[PDB]
Amino acid sequence: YKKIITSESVGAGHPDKICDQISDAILDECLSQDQNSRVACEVLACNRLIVIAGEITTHAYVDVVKTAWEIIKPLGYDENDFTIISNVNKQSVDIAQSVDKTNKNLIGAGDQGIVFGYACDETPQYMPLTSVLAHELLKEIERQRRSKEFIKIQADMKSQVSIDYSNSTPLIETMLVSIQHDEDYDVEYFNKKVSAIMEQIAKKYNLNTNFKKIINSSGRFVIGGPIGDTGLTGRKIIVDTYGGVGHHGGGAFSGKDPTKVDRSASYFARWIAKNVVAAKLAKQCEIQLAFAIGQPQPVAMYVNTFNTNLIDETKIFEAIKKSFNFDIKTFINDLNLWTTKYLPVATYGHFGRDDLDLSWEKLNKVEDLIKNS
Amino acid sequence: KKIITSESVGAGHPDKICDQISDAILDECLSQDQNSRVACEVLACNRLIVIAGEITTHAYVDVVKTAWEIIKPLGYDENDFTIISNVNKQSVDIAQSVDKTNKNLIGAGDQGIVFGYACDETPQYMPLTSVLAHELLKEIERQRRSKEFIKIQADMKSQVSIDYSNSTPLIETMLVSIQHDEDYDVEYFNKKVSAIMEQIAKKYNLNTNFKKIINSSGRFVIGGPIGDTGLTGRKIIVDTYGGVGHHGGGAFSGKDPTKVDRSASYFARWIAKNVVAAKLAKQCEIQLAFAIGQPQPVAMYVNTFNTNLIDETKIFEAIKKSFNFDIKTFINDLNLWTTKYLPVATYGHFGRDDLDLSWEKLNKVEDLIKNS
Amino acid sequence: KKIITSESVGAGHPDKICDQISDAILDECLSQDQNSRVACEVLACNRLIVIAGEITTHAYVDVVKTAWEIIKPLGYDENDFTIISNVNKQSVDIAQSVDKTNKNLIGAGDQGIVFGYACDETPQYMPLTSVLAHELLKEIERQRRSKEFIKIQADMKSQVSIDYSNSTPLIETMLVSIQHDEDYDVEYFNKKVSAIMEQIAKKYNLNTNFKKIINSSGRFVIGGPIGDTGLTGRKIIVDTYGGVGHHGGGAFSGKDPTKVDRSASYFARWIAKNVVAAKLAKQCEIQLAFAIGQPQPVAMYVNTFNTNLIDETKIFEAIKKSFNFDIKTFINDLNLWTTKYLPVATYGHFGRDDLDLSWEKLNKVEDLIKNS
Amino acid sequence: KKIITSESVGAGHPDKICDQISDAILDECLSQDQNSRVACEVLACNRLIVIAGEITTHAYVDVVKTAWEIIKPLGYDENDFTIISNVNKQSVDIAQSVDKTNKNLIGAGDQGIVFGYACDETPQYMPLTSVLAHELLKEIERQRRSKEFIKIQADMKSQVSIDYSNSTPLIETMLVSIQHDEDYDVEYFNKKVSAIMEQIAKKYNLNTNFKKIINSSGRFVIGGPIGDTGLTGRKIIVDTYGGVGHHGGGAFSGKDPTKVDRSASYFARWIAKNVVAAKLAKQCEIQLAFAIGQPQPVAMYVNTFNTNLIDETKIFEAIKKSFNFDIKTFINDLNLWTTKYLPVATYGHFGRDDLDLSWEKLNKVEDLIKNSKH
Ligand SMILES: C[S@@+](CC[C@H](N)C(=O)[O-])C[C@H]1O[C@@H](n2cnc3c(N)ncnc32)[C@H](O)[C@@H]1O
Ligand SMILES: C[S@@+](CC[C@H](N)C(=O)[O-])C[C@H]1O[C@@H](n2cnc3c(N)ncnc32)[C@H](O)[C@@H]1O
Ligand SMILES: C[S@@+](CC[C@H](N)C(=O)[O-])C[C@H]1O[C@@H](n2cnc3c(N)ncnc32)[C@H](O)[C@@H]1O
Ligand SMILES: C[S@@+](CC[C@H](N)C(=O)[O-])C[C@H]1O[C@@H](n2cnc3c(N)ncnc32)[C@H](O)[C@@H]1O
Ligand SMILES: C[S@@+](CC[C@H](N)C(=O)[O-])C[C@H]1O[C@@H](n2cnc3c(N)ncnc32)[C@H](O)[C@@H]1O
Ligand SMILES: C[S@@+](CC[C@H](N)C(=O)[O-])C[C@H]1O[C@@H](n2cnc3c(N)ncnc32)[C@H](O)[C@@H]1O
Ligand SMILES: C[S@@+](CC[C@H](N)C(=O)[O-])C[C@H]1O[C@@H](n2cnc3c(N)ncnc32)[C@H](O)[C@@H]1O
Ligand SMILES: C[S@@+](CC[C@H](N)C(=O)[O-])C[C@H]1O[C@@H](n2cnc3c(N)ncnc32)[C@H](O)[C@@H]1O
Ligand SMILES: [K+]
Ligand SMILES: [K+]
Ligand SMILES: [K+]
Ligand SMILES: [Mg+2]
Ligand SMILES: [Mg+2]
Ligand SMILES: [Mg+2]
Ligand SMILES: [Mg+2]
Ligand SMILES: [Mg+2]
Ligand SMILES: [Mg+2]
Ligand SMILES: [Mg+2]
Ligand SMILES: [Mg+2]
Repeated sequence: YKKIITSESVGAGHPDKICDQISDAILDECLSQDQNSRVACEVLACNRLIVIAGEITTHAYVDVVKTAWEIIKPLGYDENDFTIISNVNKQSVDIAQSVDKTNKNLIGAGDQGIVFGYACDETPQYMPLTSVLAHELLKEIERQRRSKEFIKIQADMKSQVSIDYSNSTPLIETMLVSIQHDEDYDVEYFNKKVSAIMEQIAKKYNLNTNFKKIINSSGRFVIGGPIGDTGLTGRKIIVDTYGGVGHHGGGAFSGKDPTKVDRSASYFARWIAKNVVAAKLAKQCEIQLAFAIGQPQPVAMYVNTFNTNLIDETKIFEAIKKSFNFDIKTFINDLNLWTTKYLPVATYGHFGRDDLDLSWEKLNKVEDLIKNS
Repeated sequence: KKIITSESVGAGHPDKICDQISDAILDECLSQDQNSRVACEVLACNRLIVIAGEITTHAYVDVVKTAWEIIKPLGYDENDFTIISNVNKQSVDIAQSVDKTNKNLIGAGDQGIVFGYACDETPQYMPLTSVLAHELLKEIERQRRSKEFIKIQADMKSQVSIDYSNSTPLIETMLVSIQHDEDYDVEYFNKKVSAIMEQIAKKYNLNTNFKKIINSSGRFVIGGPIGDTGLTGRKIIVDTYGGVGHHGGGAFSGKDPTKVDRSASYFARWIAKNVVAAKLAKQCEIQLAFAIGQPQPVAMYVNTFNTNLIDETKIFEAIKKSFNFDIKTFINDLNLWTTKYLPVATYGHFGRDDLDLSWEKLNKVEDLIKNS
Repeated sequence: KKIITSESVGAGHPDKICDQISDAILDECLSQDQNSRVACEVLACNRLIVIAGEITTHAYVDVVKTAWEIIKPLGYDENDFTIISNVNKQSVDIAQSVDKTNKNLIGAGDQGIVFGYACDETPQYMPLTSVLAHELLKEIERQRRSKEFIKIQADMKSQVSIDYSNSTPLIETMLVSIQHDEDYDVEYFNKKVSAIMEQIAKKYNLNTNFKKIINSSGRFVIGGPIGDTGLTGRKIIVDTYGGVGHHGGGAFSGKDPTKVDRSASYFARWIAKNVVAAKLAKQCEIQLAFAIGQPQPVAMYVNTFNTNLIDETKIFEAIKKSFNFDIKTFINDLNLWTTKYLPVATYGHFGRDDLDLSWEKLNKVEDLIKNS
Repeated sequence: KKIITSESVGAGHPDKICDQISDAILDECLSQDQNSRVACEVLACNRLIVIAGEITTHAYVDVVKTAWEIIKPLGYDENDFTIISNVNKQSVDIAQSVDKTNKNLIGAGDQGIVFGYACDETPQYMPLTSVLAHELLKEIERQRRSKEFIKIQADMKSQVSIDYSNSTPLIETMLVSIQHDEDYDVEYFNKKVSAIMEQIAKKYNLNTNFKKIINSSGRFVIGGPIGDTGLTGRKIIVDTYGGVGHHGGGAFSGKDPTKVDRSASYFARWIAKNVVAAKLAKQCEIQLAFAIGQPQPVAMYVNTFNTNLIDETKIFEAIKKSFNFDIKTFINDLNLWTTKYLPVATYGHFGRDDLDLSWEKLNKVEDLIKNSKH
């Protein structure tokens, strides 16, 4: 009765991720010029067409076409490949009055919804091992593509990693990869390259190297990008988060300014959860926050430590409440979300990014949590 | 307090419009051609509806007429939206992998992970938070169309928080935001919603003393895609188990059954639901993983959350002997080529006692019982 | 030498595709609703076809299906173009002006100036340069469809220069550019075109020693909207009199008859053509001007170029007594609500001995003669 | 009674907006890259502006910012239109034909026929009907921007009918339709337009008793692309000679000078205008035809309408000795790579005494005179 858990990732060239990138590149340009921007940018990319839509109210001007090209050119496309449509509508004044309170010391929630923060002790990143390996696999392939160490491949790619959790020590069951390749590729070269990368990633995490490898199970993958499959913003929300190990309330991240609690509260919840595990109050922690549009604080909260709590759950809940300010305006500012760049997190997950220096990944609340328990 | 919260969205919500259109298109295709390959994605923003995705079909679907079928009942007309149709054709590199030469097997439409889930909390075998969230909006929409509830528009959301600290659940909070006319009467509006909140609570034998949050924005006249952009597959948690179950990431609407994101999810719900109805567990969650072109799942995990009535090993073993995991086989077993998907593009795909879905049938309890 | 030149373009030319689609749309509207107001403009550029304009109608036209009717014969398929449909309704401020309270009169759809023209040079009563330019491309397209001329595509142009120094006209130059396949045979292609050039010259009893310019680019494989953008109403001189006659500016395709740019131009051609057929002149040009909402022309000018057989005053006077200048009346006299316009969206709107156009009928010669 | 009529349209007219955007785009391209190949077509309908066409250039033009430059002065804002950009690349099969191996010649960008025209009726050497039609709308637009004429919008048309029965012309009718605000004052509106009609007539020493048609629709509040779709190159007669001259069909806006539809038309106007200013004819019309990839006209015809003051043979002969008909040469002679085209996308491309256009210069009169003597 093996216990096999599986998570996936997608590359920079994947059509859903292109949209996520463009949406966050646009957000970045807005916030860079106007830190009171309201931005809710959604992008569609389908065979020859990229539609840039959403609601924005901003003093900035963003050259939407130039921005799309910044993301698309490194993947291998040129200025004649896509028709670009710009349908940028302003934020609804009925929404704005509710978020931007008369009392300028409070920001009301950008929308209702539910978010989940999650953390665990399985990796240095405090993330499920399946997610971390899935992302690392694709990062390493993309890096080798750009360095030209791995040739005759294109940017569109997916990974799936199954891990065996039956014992105290995890075993990799299966590593799967689909990468878009050139017509004139060499399968032997391609297969040896991927395998070497699969083993290197396993060795780097001190794992077994005897796992089953599924390399390009379709048998052929030359048609790819938005030509092969349509892309949309926010259609990789589980890849963006915790790889199906954690729960998810439904909200997407990319293209959203921090007033959209779907994004800021999720980073806040990860911040809490991650620090809770780093403080060794639990092996795993999941935090659920719910919001109501226009209300400055969460409407409901739940902490779940999965029965891995080292101290009484009551004292964990109580430490969290005394160590964190749950006012939306306050946690936005505490996490420096108005000045953070989001493009780097539009690829390879928003969480456990030891390659980045994200505000919500900092273990700068362990002392307060410890002390308050 | 242990407070768990789920949400729902109405027929007029912009994400749900796109989901409706995507599934209305699928329906037309499959109705004409049951070997259609369909992966329709829709965007709706301000004055624009883009209909895109990959389709290979012998059918012809009048994409504009279809968009209107969905949009007219919400109150829009033929001059409100520019319609763009960008239908691409399924990639031949994908098709060769899915359609094996001998039609004996179908390979998986894509890699990924799906989750089925079921529990004993409701007659629908669904989390109470989800069920209440959906029922709330169904009842508002029904009253809107009957004209019992006036001066409201179709765009709406709900959020239901339930207290699970005790053996008997309590409703903590019911929240509703509904789009209203400029000349609405707030008193009328607030009394109407409250009555509906209590009726939904009474119908599930629940407490009636819960906090009510009604239009916390204070104004909600601009709505629809004018207020907020919509896209297909951006309501995947509302579509499924309201954040109580896990999710592997795949959306449902606009996809033919070769896309295992949809078919395997319905299959997993079918399994999980029958497991709970057979009383082998109070809750069950099944995770299946796929590889593109492979006819069976690549991995499987059953989790009963320590609510198993018999040995977990025997539950896993009963599932394996009671269900055929071949993709082509479970598609046919669930009648997915002939099922209509538009009715599930609103108000969740699971626990629909208002519908007659193949994957909601408790027709596998006997086989599961017998095989343990 | 007096060398006069006119051009034509083929069914596959991008401007003409738009003209075809615009008139195919009009046709569908009028076929269902003869009180349709239609002003359909179309753009076709590399992978995109935008269908726009103002329409008020009880009809429904499947704009995508219609675009395909026009594009399929040229060799395109259902995946070649993104279709955008942006059909806006007719302005109510315009409508009140055109549709008078008094239902006996229709006001002019817009201001502007139109020109009718006719001459005695051809059986069609059209300039010889125009007729030859159009015949050339018709014959190439017919041979393409019959498969007598292979390895060519539908996009093509012609230009015909004629020498008018003497009493008998001489062809100076015939020019043709046709889009060809990559693997075409130039020798075959050149012999084919030449034979067609000579056949067209022989059919009009003309010299056969003219210079031939065949595909002066040297290569013409990229064509259609991929090579060059197309728009409705960008072929107005090819549509009319090949630069021999004047033009006031208004385009024809996509317009219902309330748009005087179209109906008054056909009416002016009708007058002019009958004047020449009555032998009151060898050439005749009629200029009518309109004001929006006014049921009759605001100004009028007849020019017979000093080829008048009787006094000009008596020619003007015969015209006035032989024709009703009320807009509603000449629309009905010419049967414009029930005429099909797609056939005239290619190969000119005038002198179409291949068609049976109301405005080409010599049914006013007796009245003109009698009234002088 | 011999009544000739011409029309004009305003800055806010939907066809003209597209023409403006097309030429504003061209301008940006040429400003950055003088070897640009540009063929930009624009559609504007209801809430949508599509920017399409084929461009090969080292430039980058922010198409959205450019559309706004044109649309903001008319009264629109950044939320009014969905903008689509479908810029395609010039066809390499066309480019090889235009950009000859011999870098000293440019082949014609396309086949076609152009017409230059000039006459002695006005200081601009243009038909009186055209001049009056354009002046009327310029003066309305100027007053709109100065705020002398209020509660009007930029979309507008004019039509001027003139009586040519006698030696001295008479204005028959002046017509104007202007888009107005809902709360306008008709009396104010009618007095304003009339004053402008009379001022324009007096300025050309014409009669002032003509019939005035002012907003014959009775209502014109819905306007712009909302009221009526716009496309590039659907005002080719307003752009040229108001239906007095002939036209071969090609449009001007959005085209670089390799498109002979534009450059050869300016060249033909240049010739014709100088021919009339040299007093060799009262009216002159020049017809040039081209073949794609050929560096010179394929055919040429001068028509003086029997108004030639000297023998026609000597006129034809002077033209040939005074003008170089090589395409590359006349492009350079007219400075077409460095000319701005946005100013001519409104109020006609010809007889613009308000501008300094290369093709309006009477700098070939001396050579024509000199070459037409025995
Ligand atoms: C361009 S911005 C503001 C520009 C000006 N710089 C200012 O200070 O206000 C005004 C509106 O444009 C809309 N908009 C449309 N396209 C846009 C783009 N690419 N970048 C920014 N705003 C855009 C937004 O809705 C925004 O409220
Ligand atoms: C397989 S497609 C999914 C559905 C597709 N929309 C259709 O028409 O069936 C999803 C992903 O597969 C990857 N992909 C595309 N073609 C593939 C192929 N032939 N083999 C393996 N992977 C592929 C791309 O990254 C793409 O995002
Ligand atoms: C729609 S079918 C029509 C022909 C039909 N197979 C017959 O012969 O009876 C042709 C192809 O066009 C594409 N298509 C484009 N737009 C479509 C639409 N609106 N409805 C259906 N298919 C469309 C699909 O990719 C499909 O494979
Ligand atoms: C709040 S919006 C999302 C963000 C939005 N794109 C923006 O610019 O802020 C999401 C939903 O809220 C609901 N909604 C829109 N306007 C609202 C308002 N003024 N008050 C309450 N709910 C509203 C609609 O169902 C809509 O899909
Ligand atoms: C579409 S028709 C009536 C269609 C009919 N009720 C049906 O069931 O399909 C009525 C109005 O809608 C607008 N319209 C928008 N798109 C249209 C299309 N493709 N064909 C016809 N009318 C369209 C027109 O302006 C017209 O005045
Ligand atoms: C030459 S194009 C217009 C110029 C174009 N927009 C540019 O970027 O130069 C006009 C027409 O030429 C014809 N055409 C296209 N390519 C051609 C070629 N290589 N040789 C001759 N004719 C051609 C087609 O009929 C097309 O509509
Ligand atoms: C942007 S340009 C050249 C930019 C490049 N940095 C260079 O200097 O060569 C390359 C091509 O992009 C296409 N393009 C698409 N949109 C464009 C725009 N707004 N401006 C210029 N070119 C555009 C044109 O076909 C042009 O030839
Ligand atoms: C009236 S439209 C002609 C065709 C129009 N698409 C239709 O549906 O009938 C042409 C032009 O007239 C002007 N126009 C628009 N609305 C008008 C109105 N109500 N009365 C007079 N002129 C108008 C605008 O300049 C517009 O560019
Ligand atoms: K997709
Ligand atoms: K063109
Ligand atoms: K129009
Ligand atoms: Mg949300
Ligand atoms: Mg996707
Ligand atoms: Mg959404
Ligand atoms: Mg998926
Ligand atoms: Mg064209
Ligand atoms: Mg007109
Ligand atoms: Mg127009
Ligand atoms: Mg031309």
